[PDB]
Amino acid sequence: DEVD
Amino acid sequence: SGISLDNSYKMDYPEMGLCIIINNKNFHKSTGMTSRSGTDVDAANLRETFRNLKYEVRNKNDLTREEIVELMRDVSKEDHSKRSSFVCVLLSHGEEGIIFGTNGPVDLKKITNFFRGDRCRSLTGKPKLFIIQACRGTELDSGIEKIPVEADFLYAYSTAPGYYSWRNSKDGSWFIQSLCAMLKQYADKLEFMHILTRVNRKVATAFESFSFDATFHAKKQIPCIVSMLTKELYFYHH
Ligand SMILES: [Cl-]
Repeated sequence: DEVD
Repeated sequence: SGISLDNSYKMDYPEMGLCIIINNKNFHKSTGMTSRSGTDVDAANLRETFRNLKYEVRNKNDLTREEIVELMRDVSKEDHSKRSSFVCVLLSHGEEGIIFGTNGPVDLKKITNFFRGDRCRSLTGKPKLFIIQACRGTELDSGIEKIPVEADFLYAYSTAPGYYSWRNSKDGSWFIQSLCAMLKQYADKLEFMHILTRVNRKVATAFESFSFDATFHAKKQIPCIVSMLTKELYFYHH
């Protein structure tokens, strides 16, 4: 999981 | 003829319309922006999903801020007379009211303005959908337990105003995964807002972040439907  | 109602958009034109997918994965080193791993899964999922909805999909990869503006302007100058609607999907980094080109920001307003009722006459009175998978800030959700020129626009945001948006490097973004699944399952049954409501619930319930960093761990997300539409939208007709 990564954020934009 | 018999009694006629105008509660839903006319979606039986010869063509459903264009579905422009701007897939930005790799950014110029100078921007300092990370690669958006998993975005290709999103771009592929969307292409297939809208293909089944009969949209003329055009996938564009790694576009600069200049190329995005030029693409939008050119598309808005096309003749959409035989097209029922218009869809544009933006997959990139972002902030509130901003989406990033590979070399810099682009105000979302600049992109959407090209399609205003008075600037794109062949789309006047037709639904213009902007699906945006990008952050709208840096907040984290901790969880718990004459017609107006701005009319006929729908913004299906991936996250609430001021919040980060989540993307999984293997499965793609939470929002896009959900959006595509809901469209494939309900596009031939439900009105668009009802489909997007299902998307909201799917993202809200089935996803939670996992991170080695306590600050980013166990976080939730809720998409944000923003509608200026004047009629109900069904992808099917007859
Ligand atoms: Cl961000």
